[PDB]
Amino acid sequence: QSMKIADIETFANEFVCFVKVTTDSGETGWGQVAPYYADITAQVLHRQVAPYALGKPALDIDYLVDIIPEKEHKFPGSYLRRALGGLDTALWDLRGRLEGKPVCELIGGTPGTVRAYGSSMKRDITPKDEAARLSRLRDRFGFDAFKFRIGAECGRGQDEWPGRTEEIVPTIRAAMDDSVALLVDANSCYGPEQAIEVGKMLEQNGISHYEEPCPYWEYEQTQQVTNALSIDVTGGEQDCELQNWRRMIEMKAVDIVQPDICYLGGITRTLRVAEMAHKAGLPCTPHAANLSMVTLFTMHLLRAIPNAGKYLEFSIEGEDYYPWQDDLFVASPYEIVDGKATVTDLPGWGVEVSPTWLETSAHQISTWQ
Amino acid sequence: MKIADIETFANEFVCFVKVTTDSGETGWGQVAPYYADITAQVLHRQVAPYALGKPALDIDYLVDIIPEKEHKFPGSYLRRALGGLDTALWDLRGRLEGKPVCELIGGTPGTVRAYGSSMKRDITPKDEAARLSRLRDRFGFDAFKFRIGAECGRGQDEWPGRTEEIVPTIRAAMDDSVALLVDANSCYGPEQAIEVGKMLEQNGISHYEEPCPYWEYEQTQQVTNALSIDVTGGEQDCELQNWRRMIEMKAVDIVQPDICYLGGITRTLRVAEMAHKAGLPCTPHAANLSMVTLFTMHLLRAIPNAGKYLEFSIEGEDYYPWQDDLFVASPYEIVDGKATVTDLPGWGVEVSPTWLETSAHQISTWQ
Ligand SMILES: [Mg+2]
Ligand SMILES: [Mg+2]
Repeated sequence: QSMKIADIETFANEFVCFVKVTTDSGETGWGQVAPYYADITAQVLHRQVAPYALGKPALDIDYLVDIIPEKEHKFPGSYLRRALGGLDTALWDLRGRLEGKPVCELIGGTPGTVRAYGSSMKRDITPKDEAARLSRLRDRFGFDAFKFRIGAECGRGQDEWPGRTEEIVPTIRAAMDDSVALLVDANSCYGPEQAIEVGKMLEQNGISHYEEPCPYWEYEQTQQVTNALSIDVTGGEQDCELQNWRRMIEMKAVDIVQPDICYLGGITRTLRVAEMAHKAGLPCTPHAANLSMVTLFTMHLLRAIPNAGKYLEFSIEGEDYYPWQDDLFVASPYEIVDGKATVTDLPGWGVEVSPTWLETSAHQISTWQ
Repeated sequence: MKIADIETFANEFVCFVKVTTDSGETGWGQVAPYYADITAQVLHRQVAPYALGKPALDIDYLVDIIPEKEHKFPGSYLRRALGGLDTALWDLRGRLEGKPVCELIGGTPGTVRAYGSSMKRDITPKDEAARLSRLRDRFGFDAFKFRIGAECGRGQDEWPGRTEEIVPTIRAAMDDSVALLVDANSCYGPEQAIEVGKMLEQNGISHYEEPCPYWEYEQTQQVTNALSIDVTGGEQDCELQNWRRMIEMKAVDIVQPDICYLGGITRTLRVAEMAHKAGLPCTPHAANLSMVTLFTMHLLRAIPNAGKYLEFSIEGEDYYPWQDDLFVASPYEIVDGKATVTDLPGWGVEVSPTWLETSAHQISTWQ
């Protein structure tokens, strides 16, 4: 008898939901679904994911991740994939713990360090404040790459306020030495013509990464931008469907692919996207926008994949922006030294969810009958 | 007129939506069936905050902007919740103007030819032949759809030989004036799909629905290109950019959006219009007798490229126990094989108070 999945448990609040899997012999692993409306994701997982997993071989993640999107074929898109990513990440943890190895080792890497870029999420902050803040971060933690925001999120061509973009790009560049890589993200702001003009201005100021210039669901628009520019154009964080990834990569719509491990549905599906990209010659620089487990999943992936991109996205926002990210874990795995994060040799994900966070969570369980 | 309150009334299968304006006018619609109590929570948390306080008559603004406000949730549930709001706002306008929804969208009250649509793979070919003959005798249907293959079957039939037998068995049981349609529900790869479709063509079948994984447009396109029988699809497609591509590709002969899975009337009319420009008929998917069949009836009374018939589920209580007693007066009477859109304002139905009383209710109110 191979180990079977006996119980699937969730521990949630509106923001974050952890997933705990237990086998019929008592071994466990912990994962997490995508943050945001996590309490709803939890319900989807019990209702639409768990019925297909209970009683199944616990080590056969490929079966589950392959079959459940077809069992629930009337539900294409985000919520199902978010729920599946919780089960997948918990199962990889379970395996790591069984084998006594970190997830990066199971998927072909080794523990060690990863270059991080400090990622700013605010469009609210003035250019001068953002330059100040990033400079202080560079001094304190040693970051040698940063990402800041331009345009307005799905802004249909409009900036956050008049002139913010023209100001911020050279203000940050001025504050930072040429040894510091600068990245920007437009959050689907521009049509292609405008996106190209903005991109030529980025190229005048030593910016090296241009993320989501156009509505992300319009591949042709993005492809027009990639083709017209020299700056690397990057995208993919909201793309949760493998057939969509195959199409984006066939079209070479971007220079760099940026799946989000939780939005895409877990490590297994992310590894398939990274391989598709590797076959086409494209680096994979995953999206990780907060300090829930999404960052640590990404750290393990970047230690492993042959076409890992240049750095880990590492959110530098504090408690005003992500108050729900504080005290998720017994010990933070996110200490940065000399601009680098570290994957340790601890088994599985190598973290423990805070008992203080768990006491107050909404718990739900599905058990194999 | 502004949207003051958005209410849902749900169980696990069906959730109705009631919108009230700040001057007290109301309209009723429905989200897509299934996990409907999860869809209700999505509606309150991710749709209603963008609608409260907004002009009640401007449905275009809402259905256009909400998918962008919630761009982190591409896919089904957001769209299911949006269709609840859209259909209730169309009923509200219909009631305000004293007109059925079909008149608001350029059509007229009247009849629609229906096809009796079987959902079962369980049933033997002879039993399906018997049940359908009986339905033709009783109700006058002159078209039927039945199932072949297995749902998302990866090339396997429901049991060996079911498909080879059912196709000629139903064709032999039905007068030549009865049209026969099939649905493979994503069973086949293209090569197998072509071989099956060559058999359908030789056996008087005239409509071949979803031969391949719906998500693989190039596979379906290969089948459409190899066959003479009309290939059809679209019921799970809820993204307009995906519809654009499907149509531009001519991946199918006939598009079959589902008004509720796609996100309501305004969005389905955009799809229908994209199809009309590419010269494709639109024969929407409607698989149960919740309000989705009545929405489709009004759309087919109005759209210039309406396909041949309305999909009309012929399943009973054993398959859809949850659809009984939804409405005070059923809009679903069939005479001589046809459904009827009446001149009653809006959708022309009222949700049963007996169903409402046991529903789970939730409200979002403009502050
Ligand atoms: Mg981004
Ligand atoms: Mg169908």
